[PDB]
Amino acid sequence: RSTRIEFSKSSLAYNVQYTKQVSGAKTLWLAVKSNAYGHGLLQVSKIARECGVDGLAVSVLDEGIAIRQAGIDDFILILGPIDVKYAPIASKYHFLTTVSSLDWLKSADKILGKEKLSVNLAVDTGMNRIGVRSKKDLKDEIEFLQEHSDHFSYDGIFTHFASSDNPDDHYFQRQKNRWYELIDGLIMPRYVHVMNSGAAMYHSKELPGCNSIARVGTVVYGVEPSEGVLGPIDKLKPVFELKSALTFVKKWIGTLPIGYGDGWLAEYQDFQLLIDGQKCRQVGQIAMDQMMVALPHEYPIGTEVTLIGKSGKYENTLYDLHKHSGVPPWKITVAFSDRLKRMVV
Amino acid sequence: LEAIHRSTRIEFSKSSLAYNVQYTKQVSGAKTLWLAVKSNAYGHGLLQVSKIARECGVDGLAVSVLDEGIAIRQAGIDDFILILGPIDVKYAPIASKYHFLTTVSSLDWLKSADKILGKEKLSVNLAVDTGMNRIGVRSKKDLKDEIEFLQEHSDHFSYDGIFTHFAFQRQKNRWYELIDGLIMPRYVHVMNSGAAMYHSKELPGCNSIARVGTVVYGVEPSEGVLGPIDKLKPVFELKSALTFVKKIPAGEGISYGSKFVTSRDTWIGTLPIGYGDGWLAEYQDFQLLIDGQKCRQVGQIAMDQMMVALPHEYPIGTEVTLIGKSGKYENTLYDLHKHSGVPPWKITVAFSDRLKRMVV
Ligand SMILES: *Cc1c(COP(=O)(O)O)cnc(C)c1O
Ligand SMILES: *Cc1c(COP(=O)(O)O)cnc(C)c1O
Repeated sequence: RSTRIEFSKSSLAYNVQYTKQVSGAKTLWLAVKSNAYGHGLLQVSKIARECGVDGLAVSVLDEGIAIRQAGIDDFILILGPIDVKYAPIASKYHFLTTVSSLDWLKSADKILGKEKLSVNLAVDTGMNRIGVRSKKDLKDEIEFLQEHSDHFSYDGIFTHFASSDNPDDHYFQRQKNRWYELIDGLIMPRYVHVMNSGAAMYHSKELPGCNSIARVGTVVYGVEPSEGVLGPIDKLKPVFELKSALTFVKKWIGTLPIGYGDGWLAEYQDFQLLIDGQKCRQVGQIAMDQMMVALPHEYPIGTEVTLIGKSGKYENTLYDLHKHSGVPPWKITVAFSDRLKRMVV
Repeated sequence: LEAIHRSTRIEFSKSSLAYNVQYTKQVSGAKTLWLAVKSNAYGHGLLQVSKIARECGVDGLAVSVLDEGIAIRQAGIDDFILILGPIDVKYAPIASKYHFLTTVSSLDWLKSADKILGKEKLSVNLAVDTGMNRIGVRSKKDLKDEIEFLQEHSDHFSYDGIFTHFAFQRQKNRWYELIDGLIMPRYVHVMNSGAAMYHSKELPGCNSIARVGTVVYGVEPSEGVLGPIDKLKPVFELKSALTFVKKIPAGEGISYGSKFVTSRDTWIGTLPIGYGDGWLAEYQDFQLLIDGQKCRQVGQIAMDQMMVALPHEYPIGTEVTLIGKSGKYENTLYDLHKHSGVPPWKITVAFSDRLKRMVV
């Protein structure tokens, strides 16, 4: 099929360096969860190191396994929790593994055998997702890791911000103050990370001792975290173009093989597509895997259609698609079917 | 990309699929049923559904593109397959080798295929545009010219099918007037879910085949408006399990933007499912089912995780039913449509391949 996502290696490389420049971070870990935010887990993970990425962050065990089976030897962090019965699997594949309880560590100590697990302690400061929420619980975990240094390596500690990209920083300040109170006077490991896209771009200077690592996704994928409210859109480069081609033309209406089942959601109805440097109106409704557009004149089968990207003097951006549909850029890209053809340009 | 080590799963029911196939055949009167398996079988799993299709009474598999048909063949499935969308003419010998009933929408396509097809007899399905269809011929002359080309070039082609796609009256009349007086092949199909359920006896000579998707996947076409919902069986249940449980005080914001704030001491569970799995942002606040009780999914749905308000403490690993039965309750696709604004077929198609699929 002609419907494809064309990922730009040079744009990813540009955004990585720009993120490090603004944040001051010397280490950048790219969030590649959910098929690399829809850009392609394997293709982005393959070119990541060449693009200046120091490590990869996945959400679940299987995304990390897929990266390893593809031959990629990069540093991998699992952001979310994993079932304790899989602790030996996480150790074998050398994953920095997120742990949320002392009970988890106790159960892991019994099954690791001769293996050593790289541990990342989750601290809950307000996201209310996973992690310890008291200084006692955090201290108990650190002590256990030191008591069983044969089975564990205390390598990371982190928290995640619920609103580091929000113009209203009240909750951010509450989380930041809670973070510093919790870690105060405790043994810190080699990786002390808290900076997501919003924190790296708007709050880096407010985070001393924890601003050397950028654990980011959104900004590196060329999307301004607040979408141009708190920072400049122009300084970031879009990392992909979504293209297709006409499969049928009738006397003028052209049909292209993309629909809601592919991620071109019903909410994108009437968002004009680009053909030969011209904006083209939609004809009818977006079907499951096909849709139609009004052509200015006759075009042959195989004529390129640009849905997201540049054509002539015009450009279809993720920002404009958000304003049109109500669907945030990261949600637009994640919704692109993992079945769609993906390539690196 | 399938998260096999994670609890989050789509449990497909073979018995329910078989029931819906039999029911669709009965109501429509169709003796042949072709299941539309486009877009990863409406999200239920292309290979998973295709493997059990014939055992469930399906007579053929309907795909949209060449790659989906090739995927089914490479999985070792020898079932009758038809491609409903157009393919690039250079791929005509590939379609013929795999014995696909191939959709053609132009005389020029046939002329180009006749030049490159050898001993291979391509099974041809003629698309007819009866209104605002995506593909197909729009005139009697163009249809007649295609039929005549196939009949005198029968060394490279086999005139096996003719069709149109419905939503009804203007289209039905136009269909009959276009095919009027012309030679009909063995497969004259027009009935999708809506036509099969509400208009079967209005389609004489073309009501022997049901080319359906929606209804066989257990969804009433009009969602109970024009037909009964209680006569169809849901084909799957979406389940997960708690990965973290905690008791948090009042004044605590949950997830991105702190859209939900606790009012008292509340037990909160974390689930390993998010919009990266196709559990869309607009599904926020849907009441999930845990141990026969309705539990509100609280806070913004993250990419891979979301939280739920629990009535009391539950251990890690406690089963959560998102779509399906639990106690006196049942979360249906209709319930999720009413809550989110997303139709049943659009809900299922949104499920990504990361969400593990199995047959029960
Ligand atoms: C998704 C995620 C990130 C990256 O967030 P962005 O806004 O995309 O930068 C960082 N840390 C954790 C724990 C995450 O889940
Ligand atoms: C999707 C499709 C169908 C099945 O439509 P349902 O309402 O889901 O039954 C039938 N024919 C064609 C050409 C299709 O694209």
